[PDB]
Amino acid sequence: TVAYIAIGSNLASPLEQVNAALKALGDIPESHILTVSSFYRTPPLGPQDQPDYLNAAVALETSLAPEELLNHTQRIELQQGRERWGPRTLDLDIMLFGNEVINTERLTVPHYDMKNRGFMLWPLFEIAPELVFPDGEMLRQILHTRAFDKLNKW
Ligand SMILES: CC1(C)Nc2nc(N)[nH]c(=O)c2N=C1CNCCN1CCC(SC[C@H]2O[C@@H](n3cnc4c(N)ncnc43)[C@H](O)[C@@H]2O)CC1
Repeated sequence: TVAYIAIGSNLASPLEQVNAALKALGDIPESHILTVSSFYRTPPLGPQDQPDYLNAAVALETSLAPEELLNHTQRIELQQGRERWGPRTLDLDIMLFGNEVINTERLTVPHYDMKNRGFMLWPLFEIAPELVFPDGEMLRQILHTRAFDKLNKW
């Protein structure tokens, strides 16, 4: 299954944190990285007085169950992390899990607010411009409907 994962961090200098998170993702059992987007520098969604965020997206091929992947992404956040409107040491958000639809206590997939976040959508569109959501919406169509500002690269 191909899972799309959003990565964010606004440690003053988040490159090393993001690279470490990516290595950890690639080390998850029964999983490997297919593609990584460019690194993007985005203004805080929240109080404008914290550092800019580094946002990216990753396509991860995996045989894990969705909640098993979430267990690994949560583990990685704890191991490299340390709030509400930021700053954020490391966030890993499951955007899509193949074509699955999940609405549990622990997991909402597709991700419950990605439709409203250009810093999630634009990096995904880079690595998966043809993506269709489980409900038949097209990523390209969402960006075209909303006209979110394009992102600057890190
Ligand atoms: C401060 C803010 C709004 N401003 C930002 N400004 C820019 N520019 N860039 C950013 O990047 C950016 N980020 C954020 C904060 N994003 C945290 C998103 N995230 C919340 C959900 C979970 S943290 C709470 C809970 O969400 C549950 N969850 C439900 N669905 C999912 C799912 N699909 N993926 C993961 N967790 C799931 C999970 O059980 C967890 O306990 C992990 C992290």
